Amino acid sequence: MVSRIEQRCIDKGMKMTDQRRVIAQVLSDSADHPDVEEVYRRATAKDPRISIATVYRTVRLFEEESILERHDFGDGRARYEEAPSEHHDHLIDVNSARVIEFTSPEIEALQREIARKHGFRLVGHRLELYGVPL
Amino acid sequence: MVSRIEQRCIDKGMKMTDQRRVIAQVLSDSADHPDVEEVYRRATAKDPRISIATVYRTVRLFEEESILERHDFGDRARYEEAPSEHHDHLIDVNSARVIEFTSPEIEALQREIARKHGFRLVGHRLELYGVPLT
DNA sequence: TTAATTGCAAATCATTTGCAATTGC
DNA sequence: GCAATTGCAAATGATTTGCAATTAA
Ligand SMILES: [Mn+2]
Ligand SMILES: [Mn+2]
Ligand SMILES: [Mn+2]
Ligand SMILES: [Mn+2]
Repeated sequence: MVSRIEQRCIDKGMKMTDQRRVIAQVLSDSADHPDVEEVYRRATAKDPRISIATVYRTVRLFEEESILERHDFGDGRARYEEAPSEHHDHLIDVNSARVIEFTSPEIEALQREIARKHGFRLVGHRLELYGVPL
Repeated sequence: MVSRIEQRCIDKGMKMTDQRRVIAQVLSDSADHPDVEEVYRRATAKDPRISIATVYRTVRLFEEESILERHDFGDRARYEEAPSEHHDHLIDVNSARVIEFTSPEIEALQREIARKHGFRLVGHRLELYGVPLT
């Protein structure tokens, strides 16, 4: 039983250490959007072998190899998730900072349209919605 | 002698100083979303009687009184004078240029998304990243 | 075998701040 | 004068890195 992230690391050629074994596990099982501090605590939980730097290094390695997506919702720290199958954007509840994920290709179309109407091709974007519940 | 951002500061009731008049002058001149370091380089141009540690306190204070709006783009805080109309940003991954835009449809699809998710939309961030069309 | 990974300081990068000097109003 | 405001320079917090030992292939 290898985590979906672990499998991707193997197929990419990466050396599989004990600490990389767990950090992959952690981020394959994380439903939310943990920060480096939290990915550490969760990894350090499943085995006290890992250090902080290893987690910083490993999460940067993964993001560079398109395994994780980085996020800077604006908390002073960077947050990560396992690269999903299809692109989604993020709805953030300004009351609890819990996160809802949405799609809407209609916006995605309009974005490309807006980029084209300025001389540009769209290489990347970032859409955060902030809202209170009813 | 007087600047638009300096007059907004005299009306708000702040103690006007040589540097704070210069920074108010520099920020009135620019329209390129300059970050703190850049504002420093453009500030000393008018009067070098300013140090780096104050540019922060000024740029932060201005943001407090709502003179400035803050953008933590996808990488160093950049700033601009509080626009009269809301807009998003198209950032050039090819150069320093940054393009301002409004798409009422997007703003409206945003609202529909918050609504159908049982949210009152209280804010949003949008940034598009483009290369010149090849 | 042997090049990549780890762990731990020490070192950044951007921003904040403690405090002695020093303005403004 | 007096409360507010500058200026270093030393703290800051989240991130990176240099280096010697370890470890995966
Ligand atoms: Mn999107
Ligand atoms: Mn997500
Ligand atoms: Mn918008
Ligand atoms: Mn703008």
